[PDB]
Amino acid sequence: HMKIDILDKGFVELVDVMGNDLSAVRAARVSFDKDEERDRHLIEYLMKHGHETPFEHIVFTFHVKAPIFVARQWFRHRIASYNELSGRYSKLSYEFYIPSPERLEGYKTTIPPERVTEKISEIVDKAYRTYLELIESGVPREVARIVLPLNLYTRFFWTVNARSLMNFLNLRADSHAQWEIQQYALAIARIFKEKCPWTFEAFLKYAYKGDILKEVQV
Amino acid sequence: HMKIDILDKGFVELVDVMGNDLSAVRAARVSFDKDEERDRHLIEYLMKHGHETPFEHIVFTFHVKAPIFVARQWFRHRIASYNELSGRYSKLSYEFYIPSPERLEGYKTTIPPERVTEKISEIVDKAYRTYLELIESGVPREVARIVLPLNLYTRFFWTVNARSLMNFLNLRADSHAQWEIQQYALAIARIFKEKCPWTFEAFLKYAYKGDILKEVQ
Amino acid sequence: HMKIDILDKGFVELVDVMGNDLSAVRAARVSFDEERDRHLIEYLMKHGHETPFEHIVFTFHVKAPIFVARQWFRHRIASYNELSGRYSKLSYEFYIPSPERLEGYKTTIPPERVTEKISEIVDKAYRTYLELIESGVPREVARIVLPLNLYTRFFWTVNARSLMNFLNLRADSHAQWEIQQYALAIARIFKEKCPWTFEAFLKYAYKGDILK
Ligand SMILES: Cc1cc2c(cc1C)N(C[C@H](O)[C@H](O)[C@H](O)COP(=O)(O)OP(=O)(O)OC[C@H]1O[C@@H](n3cnc4c(N)ncnc43)[C@H](O)[C@@H]1O)c1[nH]c(=O)[nH]c(=O)c1N2
Ligand SMILES: Cc1cc2c(cc1C)N(C[C@H](O)[C@H](O)[C@H](O)COP(=O)(O)OP(=O)(O)OC[C@H]1O[C@@H](n3cnc4c(N)ncnc43)[C@H](O)[C@@H]1O)c1[nH]c(=O)[nH]c(=O)c1N2
Ligand SMILES: Cc1cc2c(cc1C)N(C[C@H](O)[C@H](O)[C@H](O)COP(=O)(O)OP(=O)(O)OC[C@H]1O[C@@H](n3cnc4c(N)ncnc43)[C@H](O)[C@@H]1O)c1[nH]c(=O)[nH]c(=O)c1N2
Ligand SMILES: Cc1cc2c(cc1C)N(C[C@H](O)[C@H](O)[C@H](O)COP(=O)(O)OP(=O)(O)OC[C@H]1O[C@@H](n3cnc4c(N)ncnc43)[C@H](O)[C@@H]1O)c1[nH]c(=O)[nH]c(=O)c1N2
Repeated sequence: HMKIDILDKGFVELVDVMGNDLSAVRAARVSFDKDEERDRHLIEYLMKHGHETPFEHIVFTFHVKAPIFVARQWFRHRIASYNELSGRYSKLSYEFYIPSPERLEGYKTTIPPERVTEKISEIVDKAYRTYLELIESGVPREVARIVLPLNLYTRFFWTVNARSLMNFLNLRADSHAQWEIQQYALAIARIFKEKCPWTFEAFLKYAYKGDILKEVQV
Repeated sequence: HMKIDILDKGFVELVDVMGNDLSAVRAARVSFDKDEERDRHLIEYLMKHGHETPFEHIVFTFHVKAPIFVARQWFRHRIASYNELSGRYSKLSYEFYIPSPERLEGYKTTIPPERVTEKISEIVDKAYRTYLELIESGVPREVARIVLPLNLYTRFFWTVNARSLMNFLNLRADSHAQWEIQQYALAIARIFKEKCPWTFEAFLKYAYKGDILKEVQ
Repeated sequence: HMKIDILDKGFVELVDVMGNDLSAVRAARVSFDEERDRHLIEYLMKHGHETPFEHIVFTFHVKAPIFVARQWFRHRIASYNELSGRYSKLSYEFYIPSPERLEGYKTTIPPERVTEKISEIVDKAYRTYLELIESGVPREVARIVLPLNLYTRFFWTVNARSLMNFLNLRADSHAQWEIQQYALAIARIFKEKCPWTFEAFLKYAYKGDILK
């Protein structure tokens, strides 16, 4: 069971996986039926020459809890399946991402980093209180929720294949992506490396365009 | 590793599956967490109201051997993964689909159905022999193969989710589709029913647009 | 309508196009807008921000043998509609390679004899098809004996990003020669309608060899 905590209340949990490195080998050769040195050489060959389609036969299902600003960027990856918690089939919860003062250390600010954390905490408390007041007064949830901030946490199931997951890592596991989604991508890369060590090693060696996966050990 | 033989030399083999009916239940509720009657009611609810996205979290991998005319129609389903045998990583084989005379029974023909079967075998034998002669003479395979007929068998891996598989069944498991692909679709439906009984039953009950799955068991 | 003849009887014809290089500029800025716009196209291409190129769409009418079409139809991020004979007239023509196609390979029989042997077997298969049709065998059954060089026609609606992926794979010497010819025609039409995008693609993103 793999569950990695992210940010202050998030997580990336592995729900299920179909296949391993050999699923890509089996799909490339088109045979059910092996040989570590030969099959690992095939994985590297496929990656080096751009034959990425065999990697689509390795599938993962994740359960991610993330703030709406992180989820909005994540959901931009169209070649995947998503099902977000809406409150139609299960209980809806209300938590927010408050950045720690360490997040701001590095930027020259006129007010202490701690004070920024305080100001953020304060406005989300006010918006949440306003939401509850509107709910208590009979305003439908769909209307009342529009005042809630972008740091509101949401939960979703993500079903994605290894090829689309590698595209996600190229873009999100990189210093140009927002720090919050970099953290989420590191957790995805960690679970991916655990289930597909050969594919992950070949990806870093031949196809990976980002920077943080070659520096940070997953 | 269920295998179903289709036609004279083809097959549909289940390579792998991720999840079951509960994977759609887990995705709809968004929880990795005991009432079969309540879970089956949710599957039926999702299917009646058109909330099909939870069914995308059930994935199948099939190994299919089919003639190129069947594969060309199959490969039109874009929301899926495919990897066909080309001869770059494994041995290439040469076999052909010869329809049995029973395939023609139902159509009033001027020549016996056995004569149609014979005419088809004759053509593949001559075309295949011509291919081998050109190969033996030093003509590259990519050129010599262009004379091979559409009934040449091919093999491929198909990775598809339950929602896209249900779209495939709506179109191919239907009397308006070619008989050959209907057989292949019946094998896919059989494997699907075995792994996802609740989803398959709900699909026939509310979402299935075809006709042969409601007649053939 | 641009039109390029490929092989003995095939073609690549431009049916329609939505947008130009500025459609990618407009989508990237989320605006309605010369040296700055071309610099943006090159920037987008060199940094991998490919999504603005999805807002340039093309529609092609392609006549190609089934062996070429089978590889083409593998590109899933596109729209296709092939002639089946349900709404319009079905035609039967075949790709016969010219002797020049075999020049370069040491063959035991002359290249003209290979061309002849190919015409012969496709004539026999086509005649067998017509005999089965005349005898009352449904087209869907009789056609299974037709060879892979039988020409088909289809409409292809694809955006510039997916078209660039197609060029990376098909406009390359490792692809079959017949496929290279069709990809050259697609690249030619693309260059004509999107000169800046095509030049930037060639400069930074293009992985193949024959377009350079
Ligand atoms: C430098 C830079 C700058 C920006 C941005 C990216 C980058 C790298 N983006 C983000 C961008 O628009 C997009 O959301 C992500 O790059 C999504 O990654 P994919 O397209 O790979 O994922 P996705 O899952 O959508 O696609 C995966 C792969 O499938 C293919 N694909 C899928 N759907 C396709 C389609 N419809 N047509 C063609 N190919 C398709 C492509 O090969 C693609 O890489 C952006 N966004 C934004 O809204 N505003 C902005 O200003 C920017 N800025
Ligand atoms: C009754 C009900 C209830 C809910 C919801 C829908 C409905 C009808 N939704 C919304 C739903 O999950 C979905 O995001 C949108 O309806 C988008 O619809 P498509 O996926 O059809 O469009 P999209 O544009 O993504 O795709 C168009 C079509 O392509 C196909 N398709 C695309 N990608 C596919 C893939 N990967 N596999 C298979 N087929 C694919 C399908 O045929 C689809 O209709 C939802 N959402 C949520 O997150 N939580 C919720 O609680 C609910 N609740
Ligand atoms: C009555 C009739 C007649 C014909 C045909 C079908 C039918 C029902 N066909 C076959 C048809 O064109 C098609 O190739 C297959 O039915 C594939 O169906 P999908 O596109 O639904 O599957 P696929 O698996 O590709 O897509 C699944 C779902 O995703 C969505 N989808 C995927 N890609 C999309 C995109 N780019 N834009 C929008 N939605 C997208 C759709 O919602 C679709 O149902 C045909 N074919 C042909 O070439 N010539 C013919 O003459 C005919 N004739
Ligand atoms: C060296 C080499 C060798 C081979 C092959 C290719 C190469 C480069 N192929 C061809 C290959 O399988 C494939 O059909 C083409 O490369 C099509 O490219 P795309 O998937 O990019 O196009 P497509 O148009 O399908 O998709 C465009 C882009 O969208 C994304 N994409 C689309 N659908 C996706 C999905 N479901 N999951 C993830 N990403 C998706 C990808 O980013 C992709 O580049 C092959 N073929 C074969 O059948 N057998 C073989 O042996 C070989 N051999």
